[PDB]
Amino acid sequence: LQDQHCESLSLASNISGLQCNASVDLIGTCWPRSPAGQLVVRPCPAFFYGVRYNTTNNGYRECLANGSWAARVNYSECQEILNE
Amino acid sequence: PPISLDLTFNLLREVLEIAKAEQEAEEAAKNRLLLEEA
Repeated sequence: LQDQHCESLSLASNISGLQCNASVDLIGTCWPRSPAGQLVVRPCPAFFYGVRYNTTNNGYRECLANGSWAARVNYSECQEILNE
Repeated sequence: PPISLDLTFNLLREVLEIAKAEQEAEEAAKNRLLLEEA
């Protein structure tokens, strides 16, 4: 279900090798397929589970420069937006 | 001369933001933790 949505998220890639699989990593975020060695930047959507959450910053999942995924998505960007 | 306030006030300064942060611990933390971790 998610895979196809994550895979088809980009469509018409035609990457002759060296790329990451378009699916989920940690949270319910659909990451598209990209060539190996690419700063896959894309923050979280508006509202998360039960809160708006910050959506001004742009996090990056990073596409492993070989044929896999990275360890840091820098999702921290999506933090709380309350006044104390 | 060497002057400082926050350094000594930290005791209450941290508690202030720390205590008020509780609201973001019971539930928010679960999201932020995942977000920050991700």
